[PDB]
Amino acid sequence: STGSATTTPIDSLDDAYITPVQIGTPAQTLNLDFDTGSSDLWVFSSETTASEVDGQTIYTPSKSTTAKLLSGATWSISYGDGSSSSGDVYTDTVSVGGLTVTGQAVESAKKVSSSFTEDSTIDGLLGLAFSTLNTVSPTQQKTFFDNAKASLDSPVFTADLGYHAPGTYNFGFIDTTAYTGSITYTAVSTKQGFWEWTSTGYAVGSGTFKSTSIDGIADTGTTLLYLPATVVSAYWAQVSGAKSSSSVGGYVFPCSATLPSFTFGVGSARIVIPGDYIDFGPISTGSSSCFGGIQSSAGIGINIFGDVALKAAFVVFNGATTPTLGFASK
Ligand SMILES: NCc1ccc(C(F)(F)F)cc1
Repeated sequence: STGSATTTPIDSLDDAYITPVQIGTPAQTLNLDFDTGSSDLWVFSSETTASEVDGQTIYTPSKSTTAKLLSGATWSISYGDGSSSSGDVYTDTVSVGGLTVTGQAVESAKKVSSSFTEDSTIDGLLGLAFSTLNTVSPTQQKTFFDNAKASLDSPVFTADLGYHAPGTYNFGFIDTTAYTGSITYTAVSTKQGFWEWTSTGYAVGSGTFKSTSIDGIADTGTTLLYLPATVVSAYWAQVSGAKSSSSVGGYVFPCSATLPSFTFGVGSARIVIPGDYIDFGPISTGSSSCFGGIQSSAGIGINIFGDVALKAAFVVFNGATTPTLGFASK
């Protein structure tokens, strides 16, 4: 079997992407943030503290004839940006783009942090990292991908994120019309539960490519590109007037500047991020200082190839017994 679903940026900056997901019987459609950096499927629900809900579509388990309460199970997650949520757990039928899994753990939020409340366009997250990171206690639960794997034509999913435009998540097949040239595959380490891989280096603009190993994760749930301080300094040094601002919390640049492209290595292949992708617009309404899409990972502790990088490529998440990541230009 296969599935295919359109994913859409939530705003004009591509801060995040939402994908419609059908939950329950009859279907309740929620728009979820597909996150290859976490492993919980959680949703706003009828159980969420009413004051913490501000426009989200809620899942109502009592209206689903296939919903079952998972007795005594709870969940609690904290994300790298300080966001968090927690609640209880149902199992229910979940379908993405025609691909249906029965008995999927659907984590119902009782409490959400304010950053989720204020994001009225995101109804929940669908985690696509490895199941070892799932937070359900006392019995850990499997991701949607893990539950679907045996039914898929091929144990893969692909991310084709658009720049200021819709894109596609496909499950179970590789659309050979969606990319150019060939797919370069690279090894994945699952030791921390992430889609973790090693980039072979980088270049700024038309500068010389620097061969150097950058260990990082492929994370559709993170907006920006977080790289070592040395690399980020080399990039922003080429932007007249750019500087690191403590009050803003990262590199900012004069909005009138043209940004250079950023190249990262996948084995011997090169993926080029156009400079326009790195512009995240004015830091506040009306400001002539703009926020940069490449930032230092020094405070984060891990390098993150977020949407800025992934949307420049066609990305294959190969969940074979030895997992790999594939990148192609598009
Ligand atoms: N990386 C997971 C994640 C995704 C979205 C959000 C936000 F922005 F919706 F709060 C927080 C954390």
